[PDB]
Amino acid sequence: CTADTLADAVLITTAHAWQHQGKTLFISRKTYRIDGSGQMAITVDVEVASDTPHPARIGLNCQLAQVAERVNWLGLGPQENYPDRLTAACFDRWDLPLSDMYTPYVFPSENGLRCGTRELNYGPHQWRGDFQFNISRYSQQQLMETSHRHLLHAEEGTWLNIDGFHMGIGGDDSWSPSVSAEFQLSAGRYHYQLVWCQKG
Amino acid sequence: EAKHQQQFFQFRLSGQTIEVTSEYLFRHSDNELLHWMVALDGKPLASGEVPLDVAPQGKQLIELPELPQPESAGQLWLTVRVVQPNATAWSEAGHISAWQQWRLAENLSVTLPAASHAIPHLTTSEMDFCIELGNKRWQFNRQSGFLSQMWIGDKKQLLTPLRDQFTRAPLDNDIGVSEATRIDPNAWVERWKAAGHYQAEAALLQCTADTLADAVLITTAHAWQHQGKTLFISRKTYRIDGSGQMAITVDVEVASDTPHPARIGLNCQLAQVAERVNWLGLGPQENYPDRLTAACFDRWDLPLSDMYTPYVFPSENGLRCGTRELNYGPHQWRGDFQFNISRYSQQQLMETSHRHLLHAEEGTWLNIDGFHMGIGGDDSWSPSVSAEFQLSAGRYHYQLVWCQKG
Repeated sequence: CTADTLADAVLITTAHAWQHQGKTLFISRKTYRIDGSGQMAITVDVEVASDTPHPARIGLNCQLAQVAERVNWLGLGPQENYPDRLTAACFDRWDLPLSDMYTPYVFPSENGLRCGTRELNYGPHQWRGDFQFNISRYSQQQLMETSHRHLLHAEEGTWLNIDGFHMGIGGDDSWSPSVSAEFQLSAGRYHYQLVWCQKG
Repeated sequence: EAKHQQQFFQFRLSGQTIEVTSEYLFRHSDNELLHWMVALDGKPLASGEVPLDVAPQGKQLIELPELPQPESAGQLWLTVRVVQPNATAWSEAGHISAWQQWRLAENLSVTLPAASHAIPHLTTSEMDFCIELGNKRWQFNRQSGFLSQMWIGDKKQLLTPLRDQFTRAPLDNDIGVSEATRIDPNAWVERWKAAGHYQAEAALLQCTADTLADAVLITTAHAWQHQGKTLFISRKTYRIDGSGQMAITVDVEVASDTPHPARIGLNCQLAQVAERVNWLGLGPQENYPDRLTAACFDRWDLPLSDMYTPYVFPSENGLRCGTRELNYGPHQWRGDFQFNISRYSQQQLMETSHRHLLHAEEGTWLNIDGFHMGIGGDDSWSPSVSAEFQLSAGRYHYQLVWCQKG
């Protein structure tokens, strides 16, 4: 963890390792550049061990404190779309209510992702780059541990998942793996960038 | 490549078991021996040899001995090969007929570089940025934004500045049947020439130089423009720390409407000529993204002349993909890149009609590409590079660490 002051910015650099039973599965190296306009650029470089199963996603996750009525984004489609199911989505500026960003599947799971997204506006926050995202009132943990969708309860704020990379969902059948190799996250190393700014 | 693709033994890996399927229709494998080897970053750890007894179109299971599990960082590779111990009417004893390689297990390096006591010193004139660390010096041209010179002691290491490269000397598949008198505009070289890739000019946009707690950071931004259109933007960071290492991060955006570039990499002319090229990477022979299945990952040491392929009509040649480490003279480059190294520049290869007219230049031309286009080969009169081997992503990132003996 390093913190430096440049000519016109502040640079934070961090390195993280994810370990399980002595094995390092992921390494994440991140830089944070905050300049004089208030923008915070985040560069993320992730290495994935070749022998671990390919991760479902590589992204960032946070719980925003404020709840907003609308989600605006320059990106793909009005409807939920995924890397292997996105041909029907169109690139445009979409403005939806927050409830429209959650898909009420009977058995809760990962849902509401929008791919090919260049800009995301929620409340006073703007994220720019080239990313996928989902935004909701339910965390991935709650979706995992809830058997039926009527048992879900909204949490205090907004959970935002901004992924640089996301796995395909499959669909050829539901009793064997069906995500094609071109939609698995097998590259071993991954890079993305996202700029976070506020109203100003 | 053909020899590997037409081999008569197919191999499957499952845990510690190798399934060997014979593609022979009539003969038993009576002159066949399976050698295997496990290596960590090119360092062998375990090997063995198993006789093959496979019926025509049959299968043989080979259970491997308990394979080594190192704690040291690196990636484990298992290589198997089929050797003919006895000579035949057409082959000598020891002939290798089939082979296959698998990635076994990788250990990610989580050990940190020990903090250094020295700090590189930065000096700023209007003409250049100079960084000094012991006997080593790096000089960046402020007018152009590129790393212009490197010094070890008092010896200059570069003859041409390290600059971005997006083009290659066109191949026979790039040219197609396009002729000077009869131009075929669907050919790749014609599309690159019409888009101005070969004539695009780099223009510096931003250049910053800062001193951190334990390093010096150089950041530059370049735009390549042709007839008013920006084709490529390259943003680069240079981090020189107290150990003498120079990490270079490159981020490139490519306009979606320009034809996909032949490569995204760096290019420089090294001042010194060395006898040997050493590299931890794919294959001893020249290999490309769409022709690399026959290359194996290992530590390879070749003479420099072995890194150039004498094609009759000169073109881009000698590329080695999947390369983690490259050593040439006192220089080491680490990362995940492709490279070619020779005494001929891409410009000379483009402008020379026959290979006997080529002349060696003063130093060594090194092309380190983060990304490289496929070469095609289905035919030579129409584009044949598949879409998965074109550089169409629009944005590209790579990193390379350049260090010297120390």
